Amino acid sequence: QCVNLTTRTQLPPAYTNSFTRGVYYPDKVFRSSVLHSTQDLFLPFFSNVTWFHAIHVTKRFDNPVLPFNDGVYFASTEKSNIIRGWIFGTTLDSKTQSLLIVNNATNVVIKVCEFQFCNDPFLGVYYHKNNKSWMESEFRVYSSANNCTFEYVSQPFLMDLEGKQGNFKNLREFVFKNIDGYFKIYSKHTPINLVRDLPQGFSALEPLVDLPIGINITRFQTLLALHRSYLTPGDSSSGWTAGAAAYYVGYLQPRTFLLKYNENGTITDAVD
Amino acid sequence: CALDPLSETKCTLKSFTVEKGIYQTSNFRVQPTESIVRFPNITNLCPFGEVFNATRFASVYAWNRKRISNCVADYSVLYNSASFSTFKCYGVSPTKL
Amino acid sequence: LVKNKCVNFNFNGLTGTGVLTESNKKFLPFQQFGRDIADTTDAVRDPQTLEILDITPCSFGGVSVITPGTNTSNQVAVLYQDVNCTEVPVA
Amino acid sequence: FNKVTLAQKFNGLTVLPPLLTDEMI
Ligand SMILES: *[C@@H]1O[C@H](CO)[C@@H](O[C@@H]2O[C@H](CO)[C@@H](O)[C@H](O)[C@H]2NC(C)=O)[C@H](O)[C@H]1NC(C)=O
Ligand SMILES: *[C@@H]1O[C@H](CO)[C@@H](O)[C@H](O)[C@H]1NC(C)=O
Ligand SMILES: *[C@@H]1O[C@H](CO)[C@@H](O)[C@H](O)[C@H]1NC(C)=O
Ligand SMILES: *[C@@H]1O[C@H](CO)[C@@H](O)[C@H](O)[C@H]1NC(C)=O
Ligand SMILES: *[C@@H]1O[C@H](CO)[C@@H](O)[C@H](O)[C@H]1NC(C)=O
Ligand SMILES: *[C@@H]1O[C@H](CO)[C@@H](O)[C@H](O)[C@H]1NC(C)=O
Repeated sequence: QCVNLTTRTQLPPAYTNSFTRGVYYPDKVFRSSVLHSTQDLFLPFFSNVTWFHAIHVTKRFDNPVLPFNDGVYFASTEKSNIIRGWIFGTTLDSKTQSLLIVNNATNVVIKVCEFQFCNDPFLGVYYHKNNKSWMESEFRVYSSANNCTFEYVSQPFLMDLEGKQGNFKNLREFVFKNIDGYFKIYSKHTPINLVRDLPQGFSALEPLVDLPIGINITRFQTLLALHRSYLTPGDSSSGWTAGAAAYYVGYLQPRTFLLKYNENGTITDAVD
Repeated sequence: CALDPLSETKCTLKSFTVEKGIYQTSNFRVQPTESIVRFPNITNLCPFGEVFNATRFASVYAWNRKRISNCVADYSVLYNSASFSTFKCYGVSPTKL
Repeated sequence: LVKNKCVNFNFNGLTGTGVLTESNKKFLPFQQFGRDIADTTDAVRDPQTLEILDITPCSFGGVSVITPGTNTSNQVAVLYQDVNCTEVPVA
Repeated sequence: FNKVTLAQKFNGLTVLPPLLTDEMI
C-alpha cells in the first residue's frame, strides 16, 4: 500500500544562477601544476538551476519528475537529513528495471531491481517500542521486488553523528552521469555560512562510487524522508510529519572546460 | 663494419681514412630484462564455500535461489577436490576461465 | 615488482615500457596513474601497497667515437650521449 | 638569468648540452 499525495495547483519553479559551481574530475589521473583542457559533460558555469521546494509551508508535498538528459547536478542544505533517497529508471514500475539509492544511519544500500515504485512515494520512519529506537523502512517506496541483479552495502556519506551544529550548516553536492553503461556518482562536503545556498566559493568534486550497471536511464525522481506523527496513548490518529527542506537540480551539457591543477593534484579554479 | 668502433666510423663516413673530430655512428638502446605484471588484491571471493558447505538444503520443488554478483570468482577451489560424483557443465569448459 | 630496473610493466588497465623507481609525489585517495605535459604516463600507483612509482623511459642515446685521426694513431674512445655508467654494456 | 623561465626528455627526442657551458660564457 502507498499513501498518495498530490496537489492540483503546481508550485512554480524558482531559479538561481549557481555561481561558479559544478566541477568534477573528468578522470582519475594525476597532474602537478598543469593547466589541462578536457572535452566532457560539465554544468555550465553561469546557467539556470531549478530550486525545488520538496516541502513548502500547514505544509505541502511535492517530489516532481525531473528528466535526466545524460547528467544531473544535485545539491541541498538539509540539516536533519530530510533528503535520503534517489530514484532512477525508465518507467519506475514493475514493467522495467529501476535503480533505488537509499541510505540510513548505518550503511548505504544500492539496489537495482524491477522495482514497483508508488506514484508519490516517501520514506517513512516510526518508533519501535520493542527496539526502543527509530528505524527506517524502504517498503513505503516499493511494494514488490523481483529479478534483483545488484546488491551493495557501503559506508554512509550523508549522515553525521554530531547532528545539527546551529548556523554552521553544511552543503552537500552530487553529480550523476551515465556513460558506456556505467552509473558514476560524485560528491563533496563543504561548509557554508551565507544565507544563499550556493555560494561563490569554488571547490572540486571527488568521486565516491562507480556502478557497472547497464540500464537505460532517461528519468529520475528524488525522495524525501518523513517522521511518524506520534500522539498521546489516549488519542488515535494516522499521519506523518517532517521539516521543510529544498534541493537544487541542474542539467549537465557537453562543454569544453579548462581545469587548473595545483602541485598536490587538487583542482583550484576552472573557466568555461 | 661491426668489429671495431673505428671501423664503424669508417663505414658510416664511407671512407678508408677518418679526420680528427667527432662522429655519430649508431644509436644505443637498452632492453627490458623481463615483463612484470601487477593487479589489485584478491578480495570479496565468490561465496561458493558458504553455499556448497551449507548445513541444510531445500526441497527440489521449492529450490532456494542464491544471487552471486560483483565479486571475484575462483573455480580452482571447486574442481581441485576429487570429492564429487558428477561434474557436468553446459556450453563452457571448466578449464577455460 | 622490481625497482630501478628496465622492465615491461603491465599495470591494471594500462600497458607500457619504462623503469620503476621510488616516488615522492603524493596522489589523492581516488586516483590511479599520474601524468604530465603532453599526456604521457609519468607515474603509476601500486594497487597492492597504495604506493606510487615514477616511470622513466628506457635509457637510450646515440653513440660517438673519439678518433684522433687515421694517420696519427688507431686508438679510439666511444662516447654515449647521456647514459649512467652502470648500464652501458646492455647493447 | 632569474628573469627567464619556461625542454624535457621523451620517447625519441633528446637535448644535447652546448659545448660552452654558462660559466665559461
Ligand atoms: C593487499 O594484500 C597484501 C598481501 O595480502 C597486503 O600486504 C600487506 O601489507 C601490510 C602493510 O602494513 C603488511 O604489514 C603485511 O605483511 C602485508 N601482507 C599481508 C599478508 O598482510 C596489502 O596491504 C593489501 N593491500 C590492500 C590495499 O588491501
Ligand atoms: C491515490 O493513490 C493511488 C495509489 O497509487 C493512485 O493510483 C491514485 O491516482 C491516487 N489518487 C489521488 C487523487 O491522489
Ligand atoms: C601540498 O602538499 C605539501 C606537502 O605535503 C604541503 O606542504 C602543502 O601545504 C600542500 N598544499 C595544499 C594547498 O594543500
Ligand atoms: C568445505 O569445508 C572443507 C573443510 O574445511 C573444505 O576442505 C572444503 O574446501 C569446503 N568447501 C568449499 C566449497 O569451500
Ligand atoms: C696527420 O694527422 C694530424 C693529426 O694531428 C693532422 O693534423 C694531419 O693533417 C694529418 N696529415 C695528413 C697528411 O692528413
Ligand atoms: C649513476 O648511478 C649510480 C647508481 O647508484 C648513482 O650512484 C650515480 O649518482 C648515478 N650518476 C648519474 C650521473 O646519474
